[PDB]
Amino acid sequence: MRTRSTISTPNGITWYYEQEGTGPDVVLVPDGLGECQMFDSSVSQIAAQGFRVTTFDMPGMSRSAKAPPETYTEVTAQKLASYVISVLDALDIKHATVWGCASGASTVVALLLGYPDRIRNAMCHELPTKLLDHLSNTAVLEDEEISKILANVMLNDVSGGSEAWQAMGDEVHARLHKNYPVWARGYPRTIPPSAPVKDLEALRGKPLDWTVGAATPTESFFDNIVTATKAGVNIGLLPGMHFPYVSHPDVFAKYVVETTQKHL
Amino acid sequence: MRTRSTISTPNGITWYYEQEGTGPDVVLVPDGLGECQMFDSSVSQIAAQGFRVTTFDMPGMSRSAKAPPETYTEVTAQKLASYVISVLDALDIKHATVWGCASGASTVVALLLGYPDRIRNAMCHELPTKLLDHLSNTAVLEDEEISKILANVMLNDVSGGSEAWQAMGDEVHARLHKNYPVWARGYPRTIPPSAPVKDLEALRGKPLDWTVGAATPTESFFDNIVTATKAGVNIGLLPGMHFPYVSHPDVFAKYVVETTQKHL
Ligand SMILES: C[C@H]1CCCC(=O)CCC/C=C/c2cc(O)cc(O)c2C(=O)O1
Ligand SMILES: C[C@H]1CCCC(=O)CCC/C=C/c2cc(O)cc(O)c2C(=O)O1
Repeated sequence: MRTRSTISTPNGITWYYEQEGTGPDVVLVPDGLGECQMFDSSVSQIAAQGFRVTTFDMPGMSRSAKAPPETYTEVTAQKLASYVISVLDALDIKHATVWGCASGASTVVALLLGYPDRIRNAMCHELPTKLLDHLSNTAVLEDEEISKILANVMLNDVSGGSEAWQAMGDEVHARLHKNYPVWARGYPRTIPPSAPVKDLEALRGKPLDWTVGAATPTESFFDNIVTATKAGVNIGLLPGMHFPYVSHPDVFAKYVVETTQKHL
Repeated sequence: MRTRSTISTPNGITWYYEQEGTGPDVVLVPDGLGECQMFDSSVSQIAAQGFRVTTFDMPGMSRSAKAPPETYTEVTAQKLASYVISVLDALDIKHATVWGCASGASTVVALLLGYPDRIRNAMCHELPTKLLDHLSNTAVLEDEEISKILANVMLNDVSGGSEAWQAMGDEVHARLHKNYPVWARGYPRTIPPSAPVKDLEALRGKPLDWTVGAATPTESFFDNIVTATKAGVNIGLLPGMHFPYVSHPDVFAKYVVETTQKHL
């Protein structure tokens, strides 16, 4: 049975969150769009293997929208790592395996380096380390223009799975619709510079499993592959692109379960 | 003024070849389809920076079809390298800069390791090191189905630019049509295990520049990025996919020129 509820943290945030299962903690951190319904299938499938899975909407996004402005403007990996630790504190999760894509990826690595005592192991997928102009320039349009542009980028360019992306349903797309402008304004200018991978030695011998999408163009995350190799970090591929928990839920869960078991 | 001629080597091959310019030798080795017209405008552009540029159809392909069966069956990088060195010998090219994509990449790296006195510097692009079943399963089909399958794969999947591909013209496309069957039977099963890149340390500190197509799916040549990094070899991107010299002649020619000038 899944817990769906909210919990507030001292930093001003009311987090919407979900929990299923018993066992060691696995925490699924959203990409920038902040929407945890994307993990819904996987939450069950990972739990069914003997884990306790927790996920949540990110500050300012979807049902965690009650939050002060600093938590969704000028966002950095260190801010987000701070927020996440706070919700693990409130939920009394002492030790956690963490997964994260994009700004979640930067976040999980930042958790790993910053809170080594809390983080049993981290999976990072497609960590953004470069300023992208076709993303930053979206922030100075109308909100409704940005929602139209980015709903299309997600759907046709980076879903990795158009049908699956669409099958998430109207409620999810209505929430994402409101997140697109918030994301555009708070994330793509400040997340890349914050990437905690500029120090290779801090990376080395850490329980970190990095992945990039099989179908993503080689240029988008080429730098991830070079970085993980220079630091001896395990680096591999998942099917799809930016959202393997959406396009390939079954392979995603198996991957989380199997990487988790390896570090238990 | 391009020389367009034929020269025979004592291993039984009559090569169709092209030469333009005056200056240090730059040799452009085709991909597995073996067709040198794909280089046409880059030949001119590179030579106009002070280089003699030579290129050639590969044995058993296009206008170099007059060759004994061993040169186009069970093909390996060591075999191709040995053929290329035989045509360089015939053209009295003693010290060459070499470009190669795909099996041509395997070949240029095999050239660099095997003939360091002969090779000023080597540029390899998208070097195949993995068995791919869909390529391999085409050998068993009838010539015409192989041509249909592979013509489509090149057009829609890996060209990096379908207009540029189509614009090669009917003559080129009719020589490729004959080459697909020859290529399917001779190359995909035996080229990858011959990849000369399993000895990382022999690549270390060599004059080698490796590239991958910016738009190629990350999975296709992820392994190239790993190997070059482990080995210290310069790795970067060219725009497009498997045929940068068709889809982006200008960036391609400038890249060959710059990289060559680095090694003079
Ligand atoms: C929202 C999602 C949309 C993905 C939209 C997209 O264009 C994929 C390109 C890869 C970059 C994603 C990204 C980059 C950043 O600097 C910060 C981020 O939070 C993201 C990110 O989360 O991407
Ligand atoms: C002909 C060209 C078609 C390119 C067709 C294509 O599917 C691109 C996939 C990358 C592999 C190319 C390749 C693989 C091998 O094992 C041997 C080869 O000679 C090639 C190669 O040359 O690819």
